[PDB]
Amino acid sequence: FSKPFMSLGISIMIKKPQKSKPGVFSFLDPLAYEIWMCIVFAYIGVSVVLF
Amino acid sequence: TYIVTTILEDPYVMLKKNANQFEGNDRYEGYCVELAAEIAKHVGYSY
Amino acid sequence: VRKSKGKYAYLLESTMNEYIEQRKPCDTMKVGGNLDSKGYGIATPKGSALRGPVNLAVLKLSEQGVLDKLKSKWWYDKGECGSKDSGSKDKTSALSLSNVA
Amino acid sequence: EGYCVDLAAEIAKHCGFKYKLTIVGDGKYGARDADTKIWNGMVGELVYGKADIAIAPLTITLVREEVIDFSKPFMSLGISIMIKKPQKSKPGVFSFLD
Ligand SMILES: O=c1[nH]c2cc(C(F)(F)F)c(N3CCOCC3)cc2n(CP(=O)(O)O)c1=O
Ligand SMILES: CCCCCCCCCC
Ligand SMILES: CCCCCCCCC
Ligand SMILES: CCCCCCCC
Repeated sequence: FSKPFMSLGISIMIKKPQKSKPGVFSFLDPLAYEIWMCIVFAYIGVSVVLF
Repeated sequence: TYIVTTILEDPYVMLKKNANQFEGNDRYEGYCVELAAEIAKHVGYSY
Repeated sequence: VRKSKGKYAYLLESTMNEYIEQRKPCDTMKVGGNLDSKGYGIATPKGSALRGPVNLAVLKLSEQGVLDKLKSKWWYDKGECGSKDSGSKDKTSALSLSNVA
Repeated sequence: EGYCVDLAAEIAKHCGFKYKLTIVGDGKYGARDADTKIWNGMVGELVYGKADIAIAPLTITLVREEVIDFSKPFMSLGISIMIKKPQKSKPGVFSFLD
């Protein structure tokens, strides 16, 4: 054998994480869709009762 | 002359396109091919 | 690995990992350093006069910065997806505009 | 007792021989003299018959392989970069716009 002309080693290969562009309505994530609708139905319900 | 062996299924030695136009070692292109040419030029022997 | 999407971490050599990341559609990347240490090398029949001058030529090419040039040419200067945005975009801690779009 | 000491102790085990942990009196490495054209350090000691082997991190190159037959490198070096640890900088004015 001659002198090593290139060094190497056992490396790890994982899937490159994408940019993960958030959705347009990403701000509606902390509250579920059921909560947002129930708020609107409770909003109109309180208004009619108040009237 | 000298007889030199190498492997093909690797990114080091590959079969360049249009191999029918070329012939012999001129058709084979790759990183390992350039290394063999530089070593043969430094030592000074045909292969 | 490309189909697992962050579930299968293949363990291969360094040179094959760098080539499959650059000279292929770069949907995967290499992370971390080498676990063990190996080394390639050209051979010569046992007891042949083509070992001394050949070994001196390999050390001469590696000293003159030739092997580093050939590696950077075949691994980076000829990649499939290339080096898009070579300057690594730092992770902005501030909130983006698309999050409240 | 260190890295090269343990390396020599392991080499002498697989290759049985009598060895003495001598230390070079010059403390230098292989350097060709300008006008004298004589080596120094471990290369100068091995070229003139002072030691039997050199268990030390000698950087292999062309100027040294022509006079001393090296072996397969047990470790690879690299010209790396060192910097201060990225500590938390002093938060200046207008820090509420973060
Ligand atoms: O064969 C060689 N092996 C060497 C090994 C080391 C280390 F192992 F890191 F101790 C160092 N150092 C790095 C920084 O300076 C202090 C000691 C110098 C080496 N040198 C001199 P160079 O060639 O000028 O680098 C050689 O010649
Ligand atoms: C998640 C789809 C419905 C979003 C409704 C948001 C209502 C906001 C005012 C209560
Ligand atoms: C972090 C210090 C920023 C200072 C900005 C001064 C701008 C003056 C117009
Ligand atoms: C699908 C939900 C639509 C809500 C429109 C706005 C109601 C106040």
